[PDB]
Amino acid sequence: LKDAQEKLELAEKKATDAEADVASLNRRIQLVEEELDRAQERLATALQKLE
Amino acid sequence: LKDAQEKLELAEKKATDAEADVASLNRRIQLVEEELDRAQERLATALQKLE
Repeated sequence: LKDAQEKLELAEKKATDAEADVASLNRRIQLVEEELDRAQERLATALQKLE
Repeated sequence: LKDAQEKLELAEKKATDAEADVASLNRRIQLVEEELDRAQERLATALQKLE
């Protein structure tokens, strides 16, 4: 039981940290997508003014 | 020990799933980052053309 509970603890800690990493990466994805959209809009406006 | 092993299996499956999510989300992060880099390079070229 000592080994089994230690394995349980390590697996649960790893899964929780992985979930936190997933949430952080997803919010990073949405942030970078918003920045990309703003950059594309700026590019379009700049090209029109250039022409 | 039986319950501990079952929870170990569940926790390791969930952690592997979240690790795959991490891999996918980091791939998306890098790809959108590259697209944003291209967009900002285009923006810099556009400002140069404005000048």
